[PDB]
Amino acid sequence: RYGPLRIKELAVDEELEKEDGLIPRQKSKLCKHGDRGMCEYCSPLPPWDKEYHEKNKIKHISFHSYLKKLNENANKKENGSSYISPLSEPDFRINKRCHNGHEPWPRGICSKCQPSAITLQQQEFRMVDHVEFQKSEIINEFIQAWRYTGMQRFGYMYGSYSKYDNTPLGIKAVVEAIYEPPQHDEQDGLTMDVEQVKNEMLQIDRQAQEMGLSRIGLIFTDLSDAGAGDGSVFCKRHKDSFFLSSLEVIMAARHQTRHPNVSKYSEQGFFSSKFVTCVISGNLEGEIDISSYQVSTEAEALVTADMISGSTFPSMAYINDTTDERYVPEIFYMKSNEYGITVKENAKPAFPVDYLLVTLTHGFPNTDTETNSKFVSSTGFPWSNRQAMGQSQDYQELKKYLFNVASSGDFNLLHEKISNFHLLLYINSLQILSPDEWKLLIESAVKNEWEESLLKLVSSAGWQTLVMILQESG
Amino acid sequence: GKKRKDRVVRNNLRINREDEENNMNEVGYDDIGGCRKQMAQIREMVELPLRHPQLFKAIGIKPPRGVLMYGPPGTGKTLMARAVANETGAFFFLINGPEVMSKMAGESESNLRKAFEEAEKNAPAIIFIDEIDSIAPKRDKTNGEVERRVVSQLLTLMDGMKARSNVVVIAATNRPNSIDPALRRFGRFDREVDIGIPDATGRLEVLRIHTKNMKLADDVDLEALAAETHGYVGADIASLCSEAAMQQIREKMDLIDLDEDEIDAEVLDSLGVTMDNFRFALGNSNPSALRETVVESVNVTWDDVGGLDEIKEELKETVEYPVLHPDQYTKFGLSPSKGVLFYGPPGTGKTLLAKAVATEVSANFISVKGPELLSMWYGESESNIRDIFDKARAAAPTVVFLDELDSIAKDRVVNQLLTEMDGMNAKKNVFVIGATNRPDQIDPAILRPGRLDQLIYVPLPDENARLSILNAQLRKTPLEPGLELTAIAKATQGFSGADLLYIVQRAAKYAIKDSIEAHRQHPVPYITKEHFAEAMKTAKRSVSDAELRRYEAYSQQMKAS
Ligand SMILES: Nc1ncnc2c1ncn2[C@@H]1O[C@H](COP(=O)(O)OP(=O)(O)OP(=O)(O)O)[C@@H](O)[C@H]1O
Ligand SMILES: Nc1ncnc2c1ncn2[C@@H]1O[C@H](COP(=O)(O)OP(=O)(O)O)[C@@H](O)[C@H]1O
Ligand SMILES: [Zn+2]
Ligand SMILES: [Zn+2]
Repeated sequence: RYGPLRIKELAVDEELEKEDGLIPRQKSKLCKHGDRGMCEYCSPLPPWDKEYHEKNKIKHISFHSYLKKLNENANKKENGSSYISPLSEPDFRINKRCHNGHEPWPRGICSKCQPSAITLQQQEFRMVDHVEFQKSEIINEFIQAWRYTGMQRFGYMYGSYSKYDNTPLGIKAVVEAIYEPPQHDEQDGLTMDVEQVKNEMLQIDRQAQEMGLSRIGLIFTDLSDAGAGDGSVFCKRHKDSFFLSSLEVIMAARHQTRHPNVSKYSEQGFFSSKFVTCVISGNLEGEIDISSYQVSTEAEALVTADMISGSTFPSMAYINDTTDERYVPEIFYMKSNEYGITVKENAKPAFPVDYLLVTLTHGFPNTDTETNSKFVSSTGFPWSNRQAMGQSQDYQELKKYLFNVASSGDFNLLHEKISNFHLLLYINSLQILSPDEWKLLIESAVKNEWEESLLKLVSSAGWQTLVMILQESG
Repeated sequence: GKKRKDRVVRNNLRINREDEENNMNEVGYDDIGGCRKQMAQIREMVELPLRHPQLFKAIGIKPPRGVLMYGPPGTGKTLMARAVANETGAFFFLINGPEVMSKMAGESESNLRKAFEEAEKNAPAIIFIDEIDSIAPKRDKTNGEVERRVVSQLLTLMDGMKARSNVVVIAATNRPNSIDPALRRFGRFDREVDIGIPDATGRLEVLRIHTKNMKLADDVDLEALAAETHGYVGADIASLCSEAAMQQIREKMDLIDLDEDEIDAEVLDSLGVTMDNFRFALGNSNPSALRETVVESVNVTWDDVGGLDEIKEELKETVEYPVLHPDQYTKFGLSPSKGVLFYGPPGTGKTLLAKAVATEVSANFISVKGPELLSMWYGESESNIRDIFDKARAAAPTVVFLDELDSIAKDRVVNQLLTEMDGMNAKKNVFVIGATNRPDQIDPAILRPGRLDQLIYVPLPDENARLSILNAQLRKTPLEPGLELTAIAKATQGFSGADLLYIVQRAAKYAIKDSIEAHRQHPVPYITKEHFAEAMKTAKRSVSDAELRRYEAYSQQMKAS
């Protein structure tokens, strides 16, 4: 297209692209030159300088900085080319139609459409840098689920992305709420039919988009109780053990492949979904520390063409066998030894998954800053699908929870009770409220300057009917 | 005020302290002497595109980007570039070749790209690439993949900058052939500047500049030092000054104690450099510029060459009229002679005549002695015939004086010289003089038209020539008052200039011997006639009769044809 592709993407990408991120440096004591004129040590440091990152204890390079590096590496202006897209998502599937004179793969292949050997290697750029939980309650309730039932859990985490000043051109995913799909949790694992999950999540995500959220990851708990007097949990995931066994890696790769990130610098228009997965395991001590991870782009394009399956060894992923419709070339994984030489080891029977991951830094908002949480809620109306526990959404709980506040007034108190994510979802599910009335409800419950909108809402006949039936109902 | 600066005020305007004291940069045009031509060329190529770009827009031309600058090491190339950069008062990005080549693979290209991009950001800019021969060497010598990668990166960046940009690139190298040839085409390092050894005035200026802070003694005769020092590049002069200071310190060490950490200030006040210190430094100096062919600066006139009046006027007509009066040649459409070859017995003073001719048109001079030609033939020398002619072109007008040409022209070198001569630009005023003692032994191919076709015979001096030579040689030597040399001249019929110089040297040696013996036994301010008489008695003609007869027969045969 005679230049860079034309498409509209997230605002974070645009604003990051506008910046250049150069880190200025002052006159070094080793310079030999007048005030003006910078020689080699006084020049600005590019944002992708690996030395700075590894010197500041940052293990990855804030993907946008990687994009800047790639653009600088080539694509001279005014001449030298007609623009070559610098980013391309690797694809391993055999070209079903090459036809230099041969027939399709099932009964014929040439050397031009043969998937070349794949060299697994740890990725160097992580798309999303910092995953941030707005409030401790959001995950405290989730862990309380396990406390009460004892079984594991699993839930998507909606939220939005923004800049992250602490890292060069870094991004942070702020999670606002957690929604628990219908799943059959158990002592050692959890199970859930994919069809129901996707069907439900389609409408749930539509409603969330209407509210201004977005599905930005999945969080599951892998916790076991220790023998100490208090509540302590073993640390089964450390350097020696497996950080993430095969199956969770596979599921994360599938999820990433199904949540592509739209980008302006690829032929297809997408690259390396901004999807973050969080796991709760417990730190070296008995705490309930959390963690974050993200499977690299090669693993993203590796699971799509099958080629991987779980192995009885937790820390290693099995490799499948060649067959029609699935061609699996030799997989070499590259590591580094203590002598500073890269070694390629063939691992067909099984290979560790440490080369298919990048780790993110979890955290919580500073407790001495402005509060921009969408929802001051999540300690109230029980969450959606806690049928296994006693929690159950229904008229009676609404009557017990959100009746006395509305029946009198005190709108300041009411607002916080109306800004609860699951409450909004439930009332929308009832379908009592009219579409536009619900739209103004969400605009009042997820936005400031809400006095007039809240008054209008309580004016609309829909809310009158809601409160009347709620009071009448036991 | 000056140096783009805007008692305290005067010091600030240049009209911890250690960081600036050791960083006394901003060396202006007052820190360079003896290179007025090269400095003027560099300033014209650099300042005007940056200071006054409007002229080029008005006329509608693209100012040259590259400015290659090559010369013998230690001649102040980097200092000159730094002075230009500071005086222009514009952004400039240093790049030292060894540093760029002393980094891990995959980062030298990054440094070069960053340099060029940054210089582009803050236009106007001046990128000074030092020791460019260390990052873009000749292809054959360095086949390393990384070197080829760096060369390709540099070429790409050089090509990609020539677009509405105010970036001027200055490069320094020892020889014009060391750099890869690909960096000497259109839109690249095309405009070249050659720096030659300074002359007497240049050496005097350099000594004046260096010896401004030193506490010189009142008995300093810098003129004598300039006259004595020949082939001294600036670095040699600086080392000479350092050696003189060290010698003075050693002489004054008798009144100082090594063990004591402190040194008396009164003793320090007595550190005065004397002419003796400079003479000792000259004794210990080791100049090396002449080891390679370089562009000199001759100043001989039509007074050191006696006789040869017909030859003098013929050379004037053949050389000066083209250079000085190209209008008439263009009017008549006559191509000036491209060279001339001198033949005759050795010691007749061919070199003096060639140097005088070169000085007449006020042009530089290049000397290529026979041993250097032989070394190039054996391939064990840095320079080359192509390099010699490239330097001649860059320093034009010039006179290239090939010496002992019979040694090589009894093959590869002869053919290469013929190629260089034929490919030379006829219009450009560059002349090739040749010296030989065996004109017949010279390869006939050289004497073809468009080459050293002109033949000039240099005869042995006559009585008047001998008298003139004796008078000239004894200018710097005292003689007995009222001493006549006509008798010596007539008694020395058939002798050559070398023989006369040997006679004078032997007479002076006897005089100094007598003076030393008398002083040791302890008066002889002059050289009495007995010294010259004995020297004449103890000298012999260096030319056998047979060679003279064959030379005159060959000359007569040439005349007859
Ligand atoms: N006019 C001059 N010409 C030459 N040298 C000079 C002149 N004036 C001063 N110098 C002194 O001569 C020496 C030249 O050193 P410089 O580093 O410039 O040499 P160079 O051979 O051109 O350098 P490089 O090969 O590192 O580019 C310095 O001592 C400088 O002070
Ligand atoms: N007019 C002159 N005629 C001849 N020789 C001279 C004259 N003036 C000076 N000389 C001396 O003659 C010598 C000639 O040296 P050179 O040119 O190297 O050898 P040649 O003259 O045989 O080419 C010089 O050392 C110089 O001192
Ligand atoms: Zn610097
Ligand atoms: Zn094919």
